Amino acid sequence: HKILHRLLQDS
Amino acid sequence: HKILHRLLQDS
Amino acid sequence: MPPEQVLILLQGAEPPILCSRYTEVTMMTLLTSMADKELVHMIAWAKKLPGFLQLSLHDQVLLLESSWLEVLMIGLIWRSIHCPGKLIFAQDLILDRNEGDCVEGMTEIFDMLLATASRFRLLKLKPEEFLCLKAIILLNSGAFSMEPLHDSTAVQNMLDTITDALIHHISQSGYSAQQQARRQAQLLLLLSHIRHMSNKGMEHLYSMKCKNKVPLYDLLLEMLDAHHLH
Amino acid sequence: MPPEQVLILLQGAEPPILCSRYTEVTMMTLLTSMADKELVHMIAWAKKLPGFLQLSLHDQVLLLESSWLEVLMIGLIWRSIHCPGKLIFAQDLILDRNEGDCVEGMTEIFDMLLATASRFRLLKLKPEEFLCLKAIILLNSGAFSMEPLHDSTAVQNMLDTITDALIHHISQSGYSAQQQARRQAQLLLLLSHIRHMSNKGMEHLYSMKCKNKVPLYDLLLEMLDAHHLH
Ligand SMILES: C[C@]12CC[C@@H]3c4ccc(O)cc4CC[C@H]3[C@@H]1CC[C@@H]2O
Ligand SMILES: C[C@]12CC[C@@H]3c4ccc(O)cc4CC[C@H]3[C@@H]1CC[C@@H]2O
Repeated sequence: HKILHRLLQDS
Repeated sequence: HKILHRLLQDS
Repeated sequence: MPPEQVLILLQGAEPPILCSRYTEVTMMTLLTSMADKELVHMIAWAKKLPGFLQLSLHDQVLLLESSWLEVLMIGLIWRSIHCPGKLIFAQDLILDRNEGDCVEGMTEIFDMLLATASRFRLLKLKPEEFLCLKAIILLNSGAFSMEPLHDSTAVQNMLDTITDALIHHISQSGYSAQQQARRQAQLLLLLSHIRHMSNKGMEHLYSMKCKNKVPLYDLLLEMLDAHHLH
Repeated sequence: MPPEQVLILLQGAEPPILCSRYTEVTMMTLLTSMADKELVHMIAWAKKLPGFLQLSLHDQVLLLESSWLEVLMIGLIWRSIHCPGKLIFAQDLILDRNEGDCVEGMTEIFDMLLATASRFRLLKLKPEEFLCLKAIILLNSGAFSMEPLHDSTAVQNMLDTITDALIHHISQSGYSAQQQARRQAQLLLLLSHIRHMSNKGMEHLYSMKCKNKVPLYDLLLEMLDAHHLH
């Protein structure tokens, strides 16, 4: 995973 | 000049 | 979903206006700082695009990984459309062609952006046109790199909805059926040059940081590493 | 000049069908040999394009110097449109994706060409469409690199005549006004990916020959040297 995966699964 | 200059000024 | 609503949705999805806060390291820090900050909001921008969230997480990262620099530069060009010989990265960060000398090879990249900016004026580019282009850039990427799209057709569906939105916009801008069909051509032909600057920007941003001169940003570096250059 | 005559003129200007006559050096020799031979006839092809000869000699070299690899690859892709997993460089020179391993980094470039070939099928690309694209490629280049165009508008005039020819062709191919205006979009969006492969091909062809492994051709090397890479 990445920070991209985090920012995309945010709200 | 180049070979391009020659081939362009050809016929 | 009708296209005229698509044009309003594209405007609503627009990221916020950002602000900032020179030698080689300073120039690079300032531009890479602005890139990382815009990268964060570009993630939010993509999510608001219709159908983007319905894609798999694997496809969402794929489009953003492939086009993030293109998306950045069209944004920088569009902010500088009405300021000549100057690149408007942020409202309080105004650079001209001259001070690119501080960075090796930078002054080369600035001119292609500035020429693309001066082009946008001559075409009298409109904001709706820019919104579709920047959106089209995101989805026209991920057509090869590599990696495959799980739902390649769903992305084309979103691409065709933005295509129809740009078509609709031009159909009611005061253009006859002769210049109507050609304005679309003149705008899409610009995408090749933007992609060209993308490959030049990626390669420049890779030589740096491999020269250990780019600050540690965890998002910017993840996006560069997503291309796996050598 | 009416567009339907432009479509016939583009067909008439087509270069002849060429023939040829594996390890790393052999693969590179064969492909660079075919490139140099096609480069010679590509000069003749450009001269036949309407308005090309009326340009200055400075502008004629400029468009060919900037787009020669793009023009080459769309030709190679178009010859391989109806042969899967295979690149048809010449009629008697048929290569598949597998034997690109002989050259370092070659197998990467083959896949983008093959994907662009498989794309052309799905779009059911027609010969008239390809002729305008390959022509449009030549003139859409020279929009930045660098070097300026003496008569930048004359080139846009020739670009708009080919734009109208491609538009005319689509207007009578069995497409409604909804898909008519979008087929133009789907074909022009391919130009970004082709330009991308151009930058990858140029950079690959530069690493070679700088590794002293590309045969001495005086035209091919003049065209690579025209980009002045490092
Ligand atoms: C990516 C670079 C730093 C960040 C720059 C930027 C930063 C922010 C932005 O909105 C656009 C651009 C385009 C040019 C980019 C530069 C081109 C080369 C350099 O590596
Ligand atoms: C330019 C290369 C050799 C010549 C190849 C060629 C040669 C002839 C042709 O019609 C098309 C192409 C496209 C791919 C090219 C190759 C890509 C990398 C290599 O350097």
